[PDB]
Amino acid sequence: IIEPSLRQLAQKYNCDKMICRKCYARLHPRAVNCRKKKCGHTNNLRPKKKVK
Amino acid sequence: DRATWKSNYFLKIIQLLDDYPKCFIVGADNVGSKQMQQIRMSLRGKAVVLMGKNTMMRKAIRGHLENNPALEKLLPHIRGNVGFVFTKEDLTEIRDMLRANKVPAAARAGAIAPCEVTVPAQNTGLGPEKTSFFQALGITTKISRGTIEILSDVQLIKTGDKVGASEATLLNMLNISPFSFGLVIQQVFDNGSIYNPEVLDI
Amino acid sequence: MPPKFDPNEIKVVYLRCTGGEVGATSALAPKIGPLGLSPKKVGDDIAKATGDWKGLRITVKLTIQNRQAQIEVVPSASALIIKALKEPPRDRKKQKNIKHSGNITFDEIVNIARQMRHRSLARELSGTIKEILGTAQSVGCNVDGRHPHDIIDDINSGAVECP
Amino acid sequence: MKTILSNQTVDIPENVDITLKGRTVIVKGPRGTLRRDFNHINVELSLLGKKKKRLRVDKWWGNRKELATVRTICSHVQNMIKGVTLGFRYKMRSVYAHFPINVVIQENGSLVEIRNFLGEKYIRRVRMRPGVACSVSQAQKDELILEGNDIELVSNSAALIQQATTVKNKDIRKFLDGIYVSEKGTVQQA
RNA sequence: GGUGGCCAUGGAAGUCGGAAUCCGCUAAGGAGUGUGUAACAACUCACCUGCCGAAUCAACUAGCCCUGAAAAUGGAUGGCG
Ligand SMILES: [Mg+2]
Ligand SMILES: [Zn+2]
Repeated sequence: IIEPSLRQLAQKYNCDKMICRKCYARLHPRAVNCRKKKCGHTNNLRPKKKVK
Repeated sequence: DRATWKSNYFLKIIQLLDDYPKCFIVGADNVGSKQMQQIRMSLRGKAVVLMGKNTMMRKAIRGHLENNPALEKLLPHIRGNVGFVFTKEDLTEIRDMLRANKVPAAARAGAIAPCEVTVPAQNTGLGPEKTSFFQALGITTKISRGTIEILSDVQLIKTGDKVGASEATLLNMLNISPFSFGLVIQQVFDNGSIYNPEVLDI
Repeated sequence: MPPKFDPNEIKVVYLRCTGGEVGATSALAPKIGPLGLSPKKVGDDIAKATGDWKGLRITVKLTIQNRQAQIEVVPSASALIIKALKEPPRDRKKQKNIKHSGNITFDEIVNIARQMRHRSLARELSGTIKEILGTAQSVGCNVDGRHPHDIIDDINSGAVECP
Repeated sequence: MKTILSNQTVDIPENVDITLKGRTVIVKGPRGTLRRDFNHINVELSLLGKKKKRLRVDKWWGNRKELATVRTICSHVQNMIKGVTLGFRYKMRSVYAHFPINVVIQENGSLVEIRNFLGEKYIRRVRMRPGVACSVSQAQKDELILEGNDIELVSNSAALIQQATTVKNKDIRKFLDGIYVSEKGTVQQA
């Protein structure tokens, strides 16, 4: 259907990401602070939910 | 931890540098924790394997003891995953030979060393045609009933030449197992001597 | 086995645990023993007779596969004999006081215990196993009037008799 | 706190010739020539190394947030050397479940045409920046190769087509479709 | 590794949870940070190594700027700026 290494490529671009608990912005997996000025670089971060 | 224990490990290495004059420098680039549990008990009657870290550059402080000059030739070999195996009874090679067990093949691409690798003209035994690894390089092959054969032979890669990725994956599928001097031995020390594993020192 | 389903003298090992009487609630080995000419009932009820006569607290079970014969030996585990070195069995159904009773003293019986530990420990000559299997205690907790907390420190026996 | 001085030297190889017009470096080697101004960054570009061996950037009496600008110029220059000696080669692979992503280039690069993404009728067209030669690869099934010299021109063209193939109103945790940058490499390896 | 350790079996062999609970190989591996897996595995993290050459790390505290910060005729540091 979709080959494994090809899949975990697009996963790298769509899935493994931290997300701001404040402003829902999408960040890379090493993030400890957010980007946005609107939330205030919160650090209330949480992984993107892995689809079941 | 590691203010008194660090000063403890210094006392265990300085003891094996004086008590045991026979030193075996081994390299363990690939190893498992259960693998050494068996090597220490398959050589328990003879040897004592001592594994350390960067601090193995402490032979200076045993040489700083105003006593031993010849430990300066042990300087250029404390680098790249080096640990020591001191033994009392080691007479000569006769023990060093019985240590070489089943250890690296696996022939990675980008390697150089051992010798002129040959593939004797024997029936491979792989599945049907499967000749894309023979045809990409070029060797006369024929399909006898079922399996593949090689109806000629020459040396694939010579000494000093690089091994490509396709000619390395084909040697691992044929079960031919060259290109390795891993967890066996690197450089021996015995009474200020300089051994060299270009073949006289065994 | 290798190329085309060729058995050749079958002698294959498979290990199992959790021995009650035997089992037989429409359940045994399978996924390993259906394919391999072994049954689910006969080779199960024969696992009783050998894993019985006071084996009824959780055991380890190696069963050697000959053509359709299952050799049901009981290989002793390190903490299963120390459970069998207990004040001997209250089995099931009242026992009701579950499994942490714990005073059995195993003085020279751990010595026999660390003797019948076949080849498993890659061992220093019992100067340390007398503490390895002496520190794996939650039930017994020592020779008649002590704790295993203070046997870890000493030990004044067996060192030069085991080698 | 203002730091009195920070600097960093670039090791220019022997293939290339870098010659700075005050603050605008120009870099010419085998493949071509590149240029980049820096009349926003307020540093001293010296060419101290002789015969030609060192591009040395100073900053000077600057504080925390400008001392950071020292190395980012340093890297923008090595990327310029690595682009005119070897050249960048971004590879991107097409991923999909059912509808095959149907790529075809149309001038030399300069027009990447994508049919049948998620079955969509609307044919997506994507220009390339000047100097970027897009090309459909071989020795792989669903794979483009973007070549050129400017890392800046090549990698945003890659993003231009990576961002053109995005799904709307779906769970992109499941619908993992599109053309994604798979390998940031070079043209010649040496 | 001793190790399907013990409790718990509904599965917890390190890992829903808990009493815990230490040795061997030791270099170093917590009877385990987690990913998850019915459980493993597989992966990973502590811990320890291989490479590199000198400053690095953590918790607090305060100054300024940002977030918190949404109202209705257009709009007010007095204005320009
Ligand atoms: Mg919807
Ligand atoms: Zn945010």
